[PDB]
Amino acid sequence: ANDLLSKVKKDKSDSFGVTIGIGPAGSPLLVGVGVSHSQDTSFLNELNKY
Amino acid sequence: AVLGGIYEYTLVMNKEAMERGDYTLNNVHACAKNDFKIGGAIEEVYVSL
Repeated sequence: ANDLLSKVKKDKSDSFGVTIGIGPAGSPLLVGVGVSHSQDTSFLNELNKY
Repeated sequence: AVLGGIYEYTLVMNKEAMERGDYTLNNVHACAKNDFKIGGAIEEVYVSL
């Protein structure tokens, strides 16, 4: 009798966002920038042999 | 000569058994997030990063 079981799983994520707003003038001014990111990764693999 | 009979009998038996089992598991997880924001205002300029 022979038995073999192999299962691998890998999960990776990433999230980054840069928000920069600058406005220079004699009169009142406003500058707004919004950036957001998100990454999700899921991997699963299973093997069974008997 | 000697008259009679010969009765012979034998039983030879053996047994062998072997079992082995291996199991391993390793899980590693990492998370890192760093955030920073700056802002400045003085007459008559405005800086926000």
